[PDB]
Amino acid sequence: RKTYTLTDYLKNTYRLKLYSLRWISDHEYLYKQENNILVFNAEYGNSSVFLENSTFDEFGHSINDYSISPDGQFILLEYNYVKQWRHSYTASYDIYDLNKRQLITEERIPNNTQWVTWSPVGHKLAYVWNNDIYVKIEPNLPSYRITWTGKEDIIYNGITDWVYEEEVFSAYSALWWSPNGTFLAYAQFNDTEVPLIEYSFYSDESLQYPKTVRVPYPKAGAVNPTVKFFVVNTDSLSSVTNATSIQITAPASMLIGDHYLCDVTWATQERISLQWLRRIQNYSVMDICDYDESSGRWNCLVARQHIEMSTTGWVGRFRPSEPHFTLDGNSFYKIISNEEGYRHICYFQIDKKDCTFITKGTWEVIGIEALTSDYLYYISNEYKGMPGGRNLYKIQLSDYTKVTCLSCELNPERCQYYSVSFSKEAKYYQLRCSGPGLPLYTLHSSVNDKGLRVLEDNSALDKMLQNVQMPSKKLDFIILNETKFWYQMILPPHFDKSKKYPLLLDVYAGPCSQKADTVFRLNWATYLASTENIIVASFDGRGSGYQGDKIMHAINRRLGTFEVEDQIEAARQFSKMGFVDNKRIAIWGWSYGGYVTSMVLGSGSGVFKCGIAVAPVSRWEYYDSVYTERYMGLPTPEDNLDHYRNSTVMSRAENFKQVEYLLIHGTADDNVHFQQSAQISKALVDVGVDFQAMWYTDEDHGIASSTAHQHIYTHMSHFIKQCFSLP
Amino acid sequence: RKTYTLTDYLKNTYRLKLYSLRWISDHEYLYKQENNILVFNAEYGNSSVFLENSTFDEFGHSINDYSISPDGQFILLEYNYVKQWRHSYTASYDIYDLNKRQLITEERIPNNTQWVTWSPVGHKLAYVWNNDIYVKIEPNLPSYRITWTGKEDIIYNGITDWVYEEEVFSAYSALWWSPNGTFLAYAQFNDTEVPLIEYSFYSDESLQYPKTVRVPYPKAGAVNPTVKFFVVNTDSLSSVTNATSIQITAPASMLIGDHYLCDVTWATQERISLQWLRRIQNYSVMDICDYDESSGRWNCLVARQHIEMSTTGWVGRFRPSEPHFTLDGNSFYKIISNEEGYRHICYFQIDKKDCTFITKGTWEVIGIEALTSDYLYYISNEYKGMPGGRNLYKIQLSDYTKVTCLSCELNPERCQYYSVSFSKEAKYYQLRCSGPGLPLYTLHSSVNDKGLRVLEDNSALDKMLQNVQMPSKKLDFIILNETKFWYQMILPPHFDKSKKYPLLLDVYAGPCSQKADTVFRLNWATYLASTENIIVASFDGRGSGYQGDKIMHAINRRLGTFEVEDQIEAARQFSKMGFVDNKRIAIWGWSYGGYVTSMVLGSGSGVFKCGIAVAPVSRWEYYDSVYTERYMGLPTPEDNLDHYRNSTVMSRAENFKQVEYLLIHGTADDNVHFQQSAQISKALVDVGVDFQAMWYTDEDHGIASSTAHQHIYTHMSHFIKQCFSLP
Amino acid sequence: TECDFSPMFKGVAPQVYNFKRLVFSNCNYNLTKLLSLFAVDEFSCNGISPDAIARGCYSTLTVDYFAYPLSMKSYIRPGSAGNIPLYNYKQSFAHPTCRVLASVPPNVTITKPEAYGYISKCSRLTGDYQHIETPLYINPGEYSICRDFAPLGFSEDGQVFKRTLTQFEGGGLLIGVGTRVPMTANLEMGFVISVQYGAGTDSVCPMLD
Ligand SMILES: *[C@@H]1O[C@H](CO)[C@@H](O[C@@H]2O[C@H](CO)[C@@H](O[C@@H]3O[C@H](CO)[C@@H](O)[C@H](O)[C@@H]3O)[C@H](O)[C@H]2NC(C)=O)[C@H](O)[C@H]1NC(C)=O
Ligand SMILES: *[C@@H]1O[C@H](CO)[C@@H](O[C@@H]2O[C@H](CO)[C@@H](O)[C@H](O)[C@H]2NC(C)=O)[C@H](O)[C@H]1NC(C)=O
Ligand SMILES: *[C@@H]1O[C@H](CO)[C@@H](O[C@@H]2O[C@H](CO)[C@@H](O)[C@H](O)[C@H]2NC(C)=O)[C@H](O)[C@H]1NC(C)=O
Ligand SMILES: *[C@@H]1O[C@H](CO)[C@@H](O[C@@H]2O[C@H](CO)[C@@H](O)[C@H](O)[C@H]2NC(C)=O)[C@H](O)[C@H]1NC(C)=O
Ligand SMILES: *[C@@H]1O[C@H](CO)[C@@H](O[C@@H]2O[C@H](CO)[C@@H](O)[C@H](O)[C@H]2NC(C)=O)[C@H](O)[C@H]1NC(C)=O
Ligand SMILES: *[C@@H]1O[C@H](CO)[C@@H](O[C@@H]2O[C@H](CO)[C@@H](O)[C@H](O)[C@H]2NC(C)=O)[C@H](O)[C@H]1NC(C)=O
Ligand SMILES: *[C@@H]1O[C@H](CO)[C@@H](O[C@@H]2O[C@H](CO)[C@@H](O)[C@H](O)[C@H]2NC(C)=O)[C@H](O)[C@H]1NC(C)=O
Ligand SMILES: *[C@@H]1O[C@H](CO)[C@@H](O[C@@H]2O[C@H](CO)[C@@H](O)[C@H](O)[C@H]2NC(C)=O)[C@H](O)[C@H]1NC(C)=O
Ligand SMILES: *[C@@H]1O[C@H](CO)[C@@H](O[C@@H]2O[C@H](CO)[C@@H](O)[C@H](O)[C@H]2NC(C)=O)[C@H](O)[C@H]1NC(C)=O
Ligand SMILES: *[C@@H]1O[C@H](CO)[C@@H](O[C@@H]2O[C@H](CO)[C@@H](O)[C@H](O)[C@H]2NC(C)=O)[C@H](O)[C@H]1NC(C)=O
Ligand SMILES: *[C@@H]1O[C@H](CO)[C@@H](O[C@@H]2O[C@H](CO)[C@@H](O)[C@H](O)[C@H]2NC(C)=O)[C@H](O)[C@H]1NC(C)=O
Ligand SMILES: *[C@@H]1O[C@H](CO)[C@@H](O[C@@H]2O[C@H](CO)[C@@H](O)[C@H](O)[C@H]2NC(C)=O)[C@H](O)[C@H]1NC(C)=O
Ligand SMILES: *[C@@H]1O[C@H](CO)[C@@H](O)[C@H](O)[C@H]1NC(C)=O
Repeated sequence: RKTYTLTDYLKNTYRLKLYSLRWISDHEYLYKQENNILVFNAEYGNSSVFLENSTFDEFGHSINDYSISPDGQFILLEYNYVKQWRHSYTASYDIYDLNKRQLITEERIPNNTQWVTWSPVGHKLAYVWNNDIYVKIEPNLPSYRITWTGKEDIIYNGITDWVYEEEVFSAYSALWWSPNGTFLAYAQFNDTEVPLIEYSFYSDESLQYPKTVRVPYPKAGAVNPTVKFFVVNTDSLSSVTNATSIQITAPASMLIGDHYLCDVTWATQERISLQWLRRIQNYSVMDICDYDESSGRWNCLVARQHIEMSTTGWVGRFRPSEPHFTLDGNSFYKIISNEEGYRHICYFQIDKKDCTFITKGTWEVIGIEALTSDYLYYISNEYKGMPGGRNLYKIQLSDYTKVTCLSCELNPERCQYYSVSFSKEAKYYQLRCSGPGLPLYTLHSSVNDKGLRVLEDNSALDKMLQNVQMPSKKLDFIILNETKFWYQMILPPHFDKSKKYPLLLDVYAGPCSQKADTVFRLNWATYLASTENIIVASFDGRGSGYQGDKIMHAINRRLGTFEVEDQIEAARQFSKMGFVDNKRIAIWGWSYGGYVTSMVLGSGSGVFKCGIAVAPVSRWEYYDSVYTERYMGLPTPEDNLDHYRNSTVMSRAENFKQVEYLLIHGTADDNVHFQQSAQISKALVDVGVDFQAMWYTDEDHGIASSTAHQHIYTHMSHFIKQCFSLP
Repeated sequence: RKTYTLTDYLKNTYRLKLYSLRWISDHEYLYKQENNILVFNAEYGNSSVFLENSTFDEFGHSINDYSISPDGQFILLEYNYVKQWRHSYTASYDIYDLNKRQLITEERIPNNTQWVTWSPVGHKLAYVWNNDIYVKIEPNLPSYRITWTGKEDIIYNGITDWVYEEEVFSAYSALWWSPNGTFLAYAQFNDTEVPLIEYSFYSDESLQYPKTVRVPYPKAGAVNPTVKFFVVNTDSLSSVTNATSIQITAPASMLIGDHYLCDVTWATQERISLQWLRRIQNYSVMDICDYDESSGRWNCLVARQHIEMSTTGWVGRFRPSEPHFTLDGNSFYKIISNEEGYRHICYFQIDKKDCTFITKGTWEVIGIEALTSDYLYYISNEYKGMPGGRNLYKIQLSDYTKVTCLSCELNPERCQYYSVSFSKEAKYYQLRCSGPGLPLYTLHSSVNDKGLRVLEDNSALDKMLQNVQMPSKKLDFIILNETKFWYQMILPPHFDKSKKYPLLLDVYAGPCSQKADTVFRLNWATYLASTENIIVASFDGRGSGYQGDKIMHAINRRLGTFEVEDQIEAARQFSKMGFVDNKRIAIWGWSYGGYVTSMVLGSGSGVFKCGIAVAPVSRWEYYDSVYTERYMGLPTPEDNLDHYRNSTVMSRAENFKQVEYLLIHGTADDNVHFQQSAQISKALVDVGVDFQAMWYTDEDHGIASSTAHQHIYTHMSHFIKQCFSLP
Repeated sequence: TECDFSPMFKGVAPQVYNFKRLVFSNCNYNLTKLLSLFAVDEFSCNGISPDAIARGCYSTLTVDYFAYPLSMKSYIRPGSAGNIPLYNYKQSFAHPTCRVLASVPPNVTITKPEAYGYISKCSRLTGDYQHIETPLYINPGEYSICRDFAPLGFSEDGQVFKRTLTQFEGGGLLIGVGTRVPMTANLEMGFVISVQYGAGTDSVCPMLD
């Protein structure tokens, strides 16, 4: 039959169909069928029309995105959306009064706000404009100003700077409503002393003089931004009185030196929890503070602090886990590594330092999704001992002995990677299977775990794919020393066990990452396997996780040493199956994958014929402070400067002489600056090694613009074709 | 035998030996041998030791260059040379008392001086430091400050800004001593409203943050720098007296709008001639002023002014010609266009407007080299009617019908390209032959044109090259309509006139320029012809010189229309001979040649398979003001904006579907900014056309770094080999 | 002789943590002046009454005065567990006390400092990984060990000062945090008055014939 061509990827002929719902109650959810918003009752499946299909909601501007108030009375509509960072963007907002007929035209939200959020209940609004926080109690009332210190690129009130957005919070928003909606907590970031990275932006062709973009960006060993934390009582706002912000001071053990705020979670209506982290990622602290009605301040008693310390490595996977509090708020559950180096769920009382583990075994609990008074639901990879699987289990609050799986037998062949979205109060939950078979979205009732109905099965996609030569996926393990390590291979269809197939290695190999799992993807590797008949392999090495801390922390303070050797070893063991051609082997990777690809090519093994690095990291002093210092500490002569200088790509530049290298980097990359690729090019030039290069002007780290996406992928495909001599 | 390989080029195995001398008197010159400096008598040839191998002269710093005082009493040593622009650079200077043994220790030239200059007589010193002019009457006395308005990037005293240096003066110096040295004239440039171009510099690997280089650079249609002109009596400065600078005002016809000054020529002491040229380059004014010592003012009547205007196009080749004043200073000869558009010598009295021509013919006078009391010596291309040949002639001042060629008959076969350097008072002159044979340096006496001795013959180089397969060079012309245009071909050794050779078109095709000549060169084309058996062709069409204003100005206000069409037509005409393969024609060029290559590739002719552009020009609105506005006028809607918009490369981007394009650009290019190639790449991506690119970090327009030069040429060689399927 | 109130009227008003103390023995005070130099907002007395300091003779008076915003009137209140008693000023309930929050009139010559301030956290952090917090709480009538980090006041609200403690001090990095409260139109002050009996053979009296 016909195969999956490159154009099929590029033109998205095979569209993955999703079923995204938003619970607005304990038994009803919204869904944008067509572009109108239907409301669905879970128990019967009957549907009605919440918002009618028409240009009436905005009229005159293309509608980008919308948000429904919790009470369903108002709709917030945004247009003129302009993305700036990964999560940073600006747009204009209007409020449509869904209650009777019309838009609200008085006291409209400004034409350049950076972020807008509803209260959890009611219809309050909080937005950020010119780095200042403004609050509207009612959509048709004038706004109340909360902050006055906002200043472009210097002070951020309620909004994150670049580094916190990208590496710490992984989200743009920096304000959190109270459960009842009375308190609004926010963070303020000061970047006065942060050095600015400057790069050229060319913009539209008609621009005569290129402009210089300056971004506050703390590199490894630079002055880090400072962070402060405040809360405001929204119920006390008055027209002729300045807003009052009560400050919450960081714990004493934390603010000795540079420190970061990890995340903030509301416990009860007047109880809050904050996670702080030392700059040297160890000794994380959870603080719990209660509102004092007599004293507007927040008293954080010493006995309610909880400490997290690591020895073999750093704290947490990427960030200390957020606690899930009980209804009363006097106890909670947290994911924490055990004495055997495995992550499990510990039950904490707010006044006790000792945690009682409720799960145990040679596996890791991935996440707590929902908490009731009698059952706790979680995602874990215990099933079949497969690190690349995810399943839903529930445990009784009373007796921890009883553990029941809710997804193990639902569809074993088509599902090993489950995710779940619970309704309010957890009467119902939607299950999403993203495992080996086509993704499947279903709805179930928690009361008696009965399957209710199939929401989305992608049946049309299955019928279309029945005429297409799809590849196969194999997941297995190889034993190195006294430990097994997992790997996956995308095999071309009609895979012959006797023929010699070429092997292309997709490598991210980043710490805590995982490239070998059961997730179904249709991407570039799929086209390679289907049309070009290339076996695409990925391997989990010694910083890869969901597997333990014995494996996870093996690369602590020695980045780029054990992972590279592990990739080399994986290739070597892959060599002796009859399906791998030793002469033609290549390693490609993106970002950190590019760094690993470059270091592997500079290893001198001679196994790999060629390699592609897309925006590779070249010298860890060039990267941002938080990410690098998580694994490497500070680059000072007394602490770790020796390993910083030794682990550069440039120092291995001469080893590139035997291999063919392809380097790609966008000029407007705000994440991995062009400087890294420029330095690699300089080293290769003055060592006299030939190579290929490709720059994409005005493109960011993701190279997500449509045309740039097409061009980069066809260029990489052409390069792979010539290197493997596929034509 | 051995062939001329890439290594032979890039390691410079075959080095050209030259003979550089500097006249200091009527009959003696210095010559730098190995480490010592010798003084040579012209009439007898006997030599003496001027300076010995004083390796201990700085005992710790290497002497880069040296400067001889006119009287020979002092020697100037320069070191710590740091190139800044094409001609601009900074260095440290020391003054050595040559008379017995000693260096000067008290009052020495500063570390960061931008320019240093001897007086024509005596041993006066004039230098520029921190954009300020200082004068030393003696080496061992403190300097007298002459200027006080010096301020970097704003006000330039005594030295040129970027655009004046690059396009107008072709030098950093902007100060001129009187012939007796009694007066010092200089210019002051104001660049307050000149826009700044910013580009990123990455520097050495250890630098964590890239720096931003900012240059005052007037793009097409921007505010040009203003110029003021001053004269100072060098004999009058005292320690207790501020410097007095008499300003010279521009002529009344010039003040109406923006204007340029072309050059300055001392017409005897007391009398000076200055050439101004309006922003629109179609009119120019030479003003002569006499100093009135009895008043101290410059009372220089309008009646002694002269004007030059053009109708077809601009004035001059790049600027109005240099005036050569008689001994008395009452008459002078200039190179100006005649009635039919050829440049010849016209004789001018300071008191009348009409000029009398003394030379005529269908040829061009390239330069006037010397004026005696009875004969005028000039270099012209009249011999053999070849615009690519240069010969020296003399004519009687009384009866100018007597013409004597000084180089026609001395060596017709080996030499057709001569340059000459006369001694003081022009008693002896050195002739330098640059092609088509090996360079030949000879010395002759003016009295009876008797050859004295051969200074350099390069005989050993010829004998050692005799066993190496050198390419051949053919020079000829073709006719299009009633007009002839010249071309040259580098042909592979043992060139077969019948068998099929591939063709590479080397193009610059810039206005007024000439690439078809008789000069012998060892360059990339030599290696390509020697090893890859590739014919390298060059062609001089409109509007190249030096063949009269008919061809010169035919391309006025029409850049990229007649030149590109003529290049395409030339390629088509090249195809029709039996020894060139039409399916295997490539094209490449540099700078303006890059613009030509981009335009021809975007034409859709289909005769070119693939092509390389290094630092190509893409849009004239991006380039500097002077160069473009000379040929295009101002980019304003009423004047020529439509033609500015109709001649951008990006508009032709889609037409690159059929051709393979390699784009190379240095990111630190200050002349052709990286913006230009970045926009080229952005357009090519936005039309989704595949191409190759490769950037060179921190390299300038010339890419003169040894390793960078090696890398760029080997990369281009690999690319052309691949495109042509040679290996 | 008359009681010397002059030190209270010279220089900037002291902060709550850097309060100042005046001990009166063998002197007479003019009540006419004290009635006019201040406008009392609150007179709060424990085991004592104002209508008895103003008409009786005592062996000793002790006045602790500081600058205190009226807005935080009850934070200083006795039996509160707020920052103020923990790190700034704890007045013994057993000591007879008449805590007075008042306001200085415009023409009275008491220099207004910059914005008010109080010590948010004063802690003796110690431990191998610096894990132990071990907060330090001032005993009644005792200045905070965090008094000297910035005696004048706090430059910006939420300020941190870290000073290593030697073994005599107890070891570990002493840590302090300070909070800043905007200054009002009129300087507002707090006073703690204590009367001591049988502490000598001379008395403090109101000026009377
Ligand atoms: C010759 O003329 C120049 C004209 O620039 C004189 O230079 C300028 O002289 C004035 C008056 O002395 C200087 O102003 C002074 O500036 C200093 C700054 O610290 C200030 O403290 C003084 O009160 C006064 O305002 C001015 O700066 C100076 N400009 C430069 C570029 O030096 C020069 O003094 C005259 N005489 C000589 C010594 O030939
Ligand atoms: C689906 O049908 C059920 C009834 O079978 C609807 O439930 C009603 O909801 C309204 C909400 O205002 C209540 O007033 C009624 O009492 C409910 N039951 C009855 C008797 O009708 C449910 O709302 C329907 N859902 C949708 C979205 O259509
Ligand atoms: C947001 O911007 C729009 C323009 O994009 C503003 O609407 C304009 O308002 C002015 C004054 O009434 C009119 O003259 C224009 O014709 C309007 N333009 C459009 C396209 O509607 C709008 O007022 C701005 N709103 C805010 C919140 O500032
Ligand atoms: C939401 O919850 C908060 C916290 O419980 C409520 O605020 C308190 O309400 C109680 C009862 O009215 C008062 O006794 C407390 O003094 C309030 N504390 C403060 C000042 O936060 C709030 O009223 C609840 N209601 C809302 C707004 O949803
Ligand atoms: C952001 O940081 C700057 C620098 O820390 C703060 O400005 C300084 O504040 C200190 C007091 O802590 C003064 O001594 C300095 O004179 C101030 N100037 C600078 C630039 O150093 C600024 O207050 C901070 N802003 C916020 C809102 O936190
Ligand atoms: C709330 O406080 C802010 C502090 O910035 C006040 O804004 C300033 O007010 C003063 C006058 O008191 C002006 O001179 C400044 O120009 C204002 N600055 C800004 C950033 O606007 C604001 O007026 C206060 N609002 C009140 C009194 O409710
Ligand atoms: C947590 O990180 C700290 C640094 O903030 C570690 O401190 C080390 O302390 C010992 C004391 O003997 C020193 O020898 C080390 O040099 C310190 N290391 C660094 C990175 O400075 C502390 O041990 C860490 N805790 C762990 C890993 O359990
Ligand atoms: C070359 O030789 C001539 C002599 O043949 C030199 O000229 C003489 O120079 C000396 C001084 O050194 C005078 O005293 C003589 O009167 C000169 N004689 C003549 C004939 O001019 C000349 O200097 C020598 N030149 C060099 C550079 O060696
Ligand atoms: C300057 O140095 C050069 C060497 O670089 C000397 O030249 C050599 O001189 C000796 C003795 O005459 C000859 O045997 C050599 O053949 C010369 N060249 C070489 C290859 O070394 C020169 O003599 C020195 N001159 C002075 C003035 O000291
Ligand atoms: C140019 O710079 C050099 C330094 O690079 C100066 O030389 C120094 O002079 C000082 C003072 O006499 C000495 O202490 C240093 O040891 C010298 N260093 C070197 C490398 O020689 C020099 O004086 C400067 N010259 C001028 C003209 O300013
Ligand atoms: C260069 O030109 C600028 C004009 O931009 C001159 O600056 C002006 O100076 C005069 C006299 O001081 C002022 O009245 C103008 O307001 C200034 N204009 C601006 C916008 O700066 C500058 O002085 C000139 N420099 C020289 C010495 O030629
Ligand atoms: C020099 O150039 C200018 C600008 O091109 C000429 O001025 C224009 O000439 C054209 C043709 O004669 C007229 O149509 C315009 O009205 C003129 N004015 C403008 C727009 O500048 C000028 O005539 C030229 N002079 C010479 C000596 O040829
Ligand atoms: C909304 O659009 C759908 C088609 O996408 C159409 O069937 C429906 O009738 C529309 N509703 C309206 C116009 O009310």
